[PDB]
Amino acid sequence: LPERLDDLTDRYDAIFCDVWGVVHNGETSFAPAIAALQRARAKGVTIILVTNSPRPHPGVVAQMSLLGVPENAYDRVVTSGDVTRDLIAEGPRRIFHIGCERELAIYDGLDVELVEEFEAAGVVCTGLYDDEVETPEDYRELLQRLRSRNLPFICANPDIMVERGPRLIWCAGALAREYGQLGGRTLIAGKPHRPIYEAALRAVESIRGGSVDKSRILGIGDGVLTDVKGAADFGLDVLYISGGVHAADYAVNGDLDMAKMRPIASLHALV
Ligand code: NA
Repeated sequence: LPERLDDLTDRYDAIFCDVWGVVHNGETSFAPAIAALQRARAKGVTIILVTNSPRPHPGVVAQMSLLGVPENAYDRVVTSGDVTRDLIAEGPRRIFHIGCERELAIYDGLDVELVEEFEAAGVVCTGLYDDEVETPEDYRELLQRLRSRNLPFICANPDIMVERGPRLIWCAGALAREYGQLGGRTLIAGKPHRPIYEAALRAVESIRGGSVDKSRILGIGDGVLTDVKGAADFGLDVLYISGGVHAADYAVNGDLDMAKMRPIASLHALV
């Protein structure tokens, strides 16, 4: 039975570690998790933080710093926003944005034009317009209109919900799930899908100076349908954080299925 991360790291050269619910909750950071990651890096383990945030990595880094995460706890951050930019560049350039103002950072440097709904040829969803007060039901009519126009829907964050301190907040994935249920086409690159894992692997291989075999990479997370499924499908061992909120595993009705959860190891919290 593993008591702490240190009981596993002799067998791995790198870690792909979840952020929300494991390192911080959007309002405070978790000192034991930070310390465990620091100790792993001190023993030569490369740490990639891999998160479904729709923001590009520099915004996630800045937010972590504001929450007290020291830069010596990780080597690099790879986000769903980072890899979603490749989908955005590939799709139609006249885009209807669904998400908040800060999430417009995902378009920086891309050859795209943000347009009104009636003008759009594609949709990019980073989140809800005001995720502190809105729910997926508020989007039913809009999603129906977009689906009837056969617009492709890029989802920049596969999570259904995320924690924000004590609250649960709806994410872009909830709107993507509703769009798919209407019969609409969705395009997704974050966990559990392969593109974010390939980006994390490119990051490790560049940092370590050569190929890193999958048997030498440990995935860590609290989402069964994101972190666990994603690592397993990419061929990585996984450490499941069993005491997490599992916010990404909540359903669009706000229910969590307690039978959700094969991880090589389980830890109540990253310590
Ligand atoms: Na998480």
